[PDB]
Amino acid sequence: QNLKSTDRAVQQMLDKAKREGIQTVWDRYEAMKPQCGFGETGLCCRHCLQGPCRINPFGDEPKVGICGATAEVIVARGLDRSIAAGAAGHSGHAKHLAHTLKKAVQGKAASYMIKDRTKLHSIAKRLGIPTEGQKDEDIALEVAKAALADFHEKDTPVLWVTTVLPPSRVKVLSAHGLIPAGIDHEIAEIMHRTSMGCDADAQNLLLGGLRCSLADLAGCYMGTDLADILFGTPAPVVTESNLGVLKADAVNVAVHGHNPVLSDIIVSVSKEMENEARAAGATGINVVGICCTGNEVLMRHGIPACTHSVSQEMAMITGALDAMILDYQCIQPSVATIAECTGTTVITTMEMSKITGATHVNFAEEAAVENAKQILRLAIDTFKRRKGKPVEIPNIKTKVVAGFSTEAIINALSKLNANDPLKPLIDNVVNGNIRGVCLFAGCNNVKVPQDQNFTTIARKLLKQNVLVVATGCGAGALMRHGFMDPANVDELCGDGLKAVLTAIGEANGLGGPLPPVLHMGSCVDNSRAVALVAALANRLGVDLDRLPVVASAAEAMHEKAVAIGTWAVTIGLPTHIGVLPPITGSLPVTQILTSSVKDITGGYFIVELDPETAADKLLAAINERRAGLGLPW
Amino acid sequence: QNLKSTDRAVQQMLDKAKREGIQTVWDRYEAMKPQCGFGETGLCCRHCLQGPCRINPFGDEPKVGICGATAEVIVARGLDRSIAAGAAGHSGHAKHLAHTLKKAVQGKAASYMIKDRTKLHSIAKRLGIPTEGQKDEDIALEVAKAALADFHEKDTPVLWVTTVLPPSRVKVLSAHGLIPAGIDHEIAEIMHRTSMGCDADAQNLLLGGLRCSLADLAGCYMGTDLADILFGTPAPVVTESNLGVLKADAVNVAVHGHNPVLSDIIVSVSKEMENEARAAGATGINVVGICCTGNEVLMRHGIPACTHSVSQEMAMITGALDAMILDYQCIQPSVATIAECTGTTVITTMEMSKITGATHVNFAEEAAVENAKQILRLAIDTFKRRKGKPVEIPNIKTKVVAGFSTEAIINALSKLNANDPLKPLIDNVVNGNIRGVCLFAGCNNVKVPQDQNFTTIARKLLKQNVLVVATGCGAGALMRHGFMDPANVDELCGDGLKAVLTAIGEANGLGGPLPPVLHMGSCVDNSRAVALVAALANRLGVDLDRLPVVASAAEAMHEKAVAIGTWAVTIGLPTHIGVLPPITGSLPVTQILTSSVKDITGGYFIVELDPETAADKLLAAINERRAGLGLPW
Ligand code: SF4
Ligand code: SF4
Ligand code: FES
Ligand code: FES
Ligand SMILES: [Fe+3]
Ligand SMILES: [Fe+3]
Ligand SMILES: [Fe+3]
Ligand SMILES: [Fe+3]
Ligand SMILES: [Fe+3]
Ligand SMILES: [Fe+3]
Ligand SMILES: [Fe+3]
Ligand SMILES: [Fe+3]
Ligand SMILES: [Fe+3]
Ligand SMILES: [Fe+3]
Ligand SMILES: [Fe+3]
Ligand SMILES: [Fe+3]
Repeated sequence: QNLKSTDRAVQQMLDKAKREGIQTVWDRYEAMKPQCGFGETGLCCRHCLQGPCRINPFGDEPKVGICGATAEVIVARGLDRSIAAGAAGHSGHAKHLAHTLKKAVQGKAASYMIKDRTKLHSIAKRLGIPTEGQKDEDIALEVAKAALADFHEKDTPVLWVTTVLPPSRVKVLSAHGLIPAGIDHEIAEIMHRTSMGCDADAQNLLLGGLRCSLADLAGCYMGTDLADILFGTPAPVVTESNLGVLKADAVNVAVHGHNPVLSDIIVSVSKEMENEARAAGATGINVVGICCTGNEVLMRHGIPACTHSVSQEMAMITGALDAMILDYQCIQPSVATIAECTGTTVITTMEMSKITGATHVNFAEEAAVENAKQILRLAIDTFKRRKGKPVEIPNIKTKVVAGFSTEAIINALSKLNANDPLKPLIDNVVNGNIRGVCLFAGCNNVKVPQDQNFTTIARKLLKQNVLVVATGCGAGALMRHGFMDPANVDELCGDGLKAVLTAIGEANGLGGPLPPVLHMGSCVDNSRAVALVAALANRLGVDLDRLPVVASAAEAMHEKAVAIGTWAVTIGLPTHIGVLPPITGSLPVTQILTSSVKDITGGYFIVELDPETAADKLLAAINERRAGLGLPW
Repeated sequence: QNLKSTDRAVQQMLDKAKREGIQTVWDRYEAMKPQCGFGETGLCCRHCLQGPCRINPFGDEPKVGICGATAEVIVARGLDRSIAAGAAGHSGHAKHLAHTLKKAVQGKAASYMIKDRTKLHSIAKRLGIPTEGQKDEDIALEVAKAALADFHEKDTPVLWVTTVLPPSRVKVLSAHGLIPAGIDHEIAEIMHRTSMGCDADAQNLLLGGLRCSLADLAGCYMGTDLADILFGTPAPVVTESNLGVLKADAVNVAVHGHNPVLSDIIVSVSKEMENEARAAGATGINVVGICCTGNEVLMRHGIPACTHSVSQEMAMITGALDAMILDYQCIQPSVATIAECTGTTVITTMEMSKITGATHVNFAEEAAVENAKQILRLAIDTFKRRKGKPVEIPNIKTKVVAGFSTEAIINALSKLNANDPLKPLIDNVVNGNIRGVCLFAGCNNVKVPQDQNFTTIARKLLKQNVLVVATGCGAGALMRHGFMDPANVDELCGDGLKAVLTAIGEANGLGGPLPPVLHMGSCVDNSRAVALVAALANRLGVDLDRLPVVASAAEAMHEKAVAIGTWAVTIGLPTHIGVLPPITGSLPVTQILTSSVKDITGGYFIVELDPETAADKLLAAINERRAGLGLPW
């Protein structure tokens, strides 16, 4: 089972699923092998009904699609569509929050409000929205309107790109025509240009993809901005992670998906129904997190994270998961069938994301509190049904310090230098105590033993004094293996990094250091890392492609991860991906994405499936940036 | 070669390509066989990097995608993405025209203007835009603004849906949640909901697809509206079609693609450079059409159609095609490589549609006349280079009467009844002289001998007194086989249909009848057939799903055709498709699309690859509608 997951709780539940005959994601993967080599390399096209077309990676015919589409075109078109689909997910999440904020301040949804007035005003300032002499509800209405306007063409480009990157970066991107005109506009243009008989030049196609990836970044940054206004900007918080945060004697309710518009309300409402649960025989309602919706409520409320990504079914296998509350994205639809065997009540809540066999609750912000109590009652009902059943909850959990929004990191740093808070970080980059910064992002992937790349790479970078930040299921992997527990700093961190985390932790009234890895939040909160890096760039007066900052989508899976990886490259970062994206069937495309793009944006992909090699390549990229700045390394 | 194309000109050029060693679309098809059965049935998914996932149509594992996605989900998700891609193409075309109109009336592009003032005012009226006391430029500015606003969410739904269908149809669609909120909004929502771990209920997915197909219809109808304002509403015109419209002693220039924003200007400008060509040794500039951009200038200017769809490469094989001027959609990228062997200058003009090896001219409406003269000079240059080369132009062409916009059909009918022009048509439906109406739409497809389904089906329907209208490459097929020549009415048409076409033709000062098939224009001009059918519905006081009207995408290929077929079903029509869409891998999805959808929209797909059987099924559908109206049949 350690070939399937490096997480010991997951291994224990894999043994249980096996003896109970419950099929898992790993079983369905084994049943899918050998996978199709045309698809894996990108050399398959189904964009018209003359297809499917395939191209032999090597050998004889077929060498070209039926319409004349070359390997280069087919691979670039497929990649572009994955970027657009990712942009559609992150920006659909952000669009939903924009409508939620508008509803809140127009009086149409009392469960929602402006919780972070400071963030609201700073966003308005960044966008050029006048605040002086405005009431907060009118400022927020203007902010929501601007958010919705970035989805279509207008007299300005997408402001959630142009106002969040350094002007010098915006200038480089505009010179290449890469600034998106509108988020949904770019998504539609990708779908058009990649349809049959349209764009058929790999470089032209890929430039479109980079522009669409910046539409994805805009949606991520919008999502983070709006969720912080509505639900509060995260600050440092202490909690726990892994299956051992389930409790047999409580009603265990997982919030799973990406958009916390409802799961933030579920958190609040569950706290008040602690007595309706006590009357059903439970100690209380135990809300736990899965995937990014879990990250959102972990970052803001300290809700413990139960599990992530590829292992999400295992939470159910314990027998203790009374309800799983779903919004959208990264939910294995197998959960609706596994629930028949584990007793979990699986509940969908979003109109465009239903699963056959799952109960559906038509959530509306106008009715959020009522929907939440309806769902929590089903959970309580489900707890009642398992009175006297034995559960197998692995008694395995880690301590997690998290909540490191960019505002929180700057505040923590300000305790070492109140009026120039980035300077202590830059000072230690310069003197070598911090070699560089690496962002771990993305998903787990059944092809990679769960968490093996994240932890292998993180370990090598940390010993080399790299400051590691993480989001999404990269943060989930690292938290479940103890990388967010400050007690592990001595074991994990080089002496220079230890000294810096210790200095900052002690200065913030903490028993000791910051944790080994800084959890910056959900997948849309990759935007927070952009905020941090853009702020460092502006403090140093250089562009992002001169900073010793890298990114690693160490076990990527979702179209969203392809979009993120692509905008990481577009804003100027060396960007590792530890699973094969479907590009190797075209050497020209691969050479653009791993080399020539350097000359356009300064970033570039590092495709490397061996995690020790990937760490060495990420270190070399960091050290090359250091040398470009004239710094020792 | 008759196994490849039923067009004798195409056969002759296929012989030439063979002896010259030029690879064609049919050669690349033969090299692709046997095609992948997972893809053909829809049982393949590459929506995340755990894939590719396939599902065996029958047998043992794999039975389910790695994430748990069932055959039903995978097939519905793939279909939805094809609908969204089609919507992206038609609506990108319309969006471009909207920006063109706005530029024209804001003084920023003198080559463009309001040519059809009557159409402008009627559109404004339909949309609720006040005209009384407005100048035309301000009305048109408002119309263009409304067009652009339909691409995003706003306080109204998409008006180019809700103002173009009968209120009773709009009510049925709203009751099922099928009215699109915004064109690019729906495209993005499809891409989101079909991404990994989101929507996983076949019925929910397919309802999303029907809504997105109405976003496609809106883009088609917008495109037709705006092109008519800018370039004129078509009226009956006489011209010719097939390769014999090439002339060895002229500069032959093909306009190819879909959006005529530039090719309409090329038509005008070529007429004035007739003397610059004469000085290079040519008789003049001979502009000819390929595919839908060709249909646009055929409908408006009588430009002869050279060829269509699957056989587009054959125009080049003659050796006489000096230039091929490309915008986007349905262009085989092989043309850029075949040009090296035929001497044709292939020119791209749209920034998001380039082809490696083709010359690119950065067309801007602000510079249209200058771009056109630049391109026509390259063509003249190319004619000079083939002084004294022999060409092989098959001496094969047909006579084509076309230009049957809905306005033109109503006007033609008005000569039989001035104040109730639809009544003569309805009278003859009721008395059986017209059994029903069939719209032929869509592409050719290399899998089907070129034109065989269009002509086989058309022949049977016409002998049974069906009024046949056609668009796009369905119109192209029928024109090249003589179905738009009124001299063939006696051979092709039943006595009742003949009597009606004769009555109308004679009443419109014509030597004789209307042609056997009414050419209603390009692919976006499928919207014209909707206008006609909606007008008939409103005159009778019934909804479209009670009218004896059917549609046939007899040889479909492009994602656009899937979108059209789907909105034909959604607005209430029995809709034949003569190639297999990728749905047969899921019986539940197939049963929804061919049966249960009847109960939602009244329309339904008829999947039938044998054209004689398909004609029988279309006749049965027409006759069932007749019986529902209480009419003989
Ligand atoms: S778009 Fe071209 S390569 Fe793709 S399926 Fe169609 S014919 Fe094949
Ligand atoms: S979305 Fe599901 S079915 Fe599709 S490739 Fe990924 S794991 Fe396979
Ligand atoms: S041939 Fe397998 S992915 Fe298409
Ligand atoms: S397995 Fe062939 S289309 Fe994917
Ligand atoms: Fe995740
Ligand atoms: Fe996530
Ligand atoms: Fe993620
Ligand atoms: Fe992910
Ligand atoms: Fe994910
Ligand atoms: Fe993610
Ligand atoms: Fe066509
Ligand atoms: Fe067409
Ligand atoms: Fe067509
Ligand atoms: Fe077509
Ligand atoms: Fe076409
Ligand atoms: Fe078409």
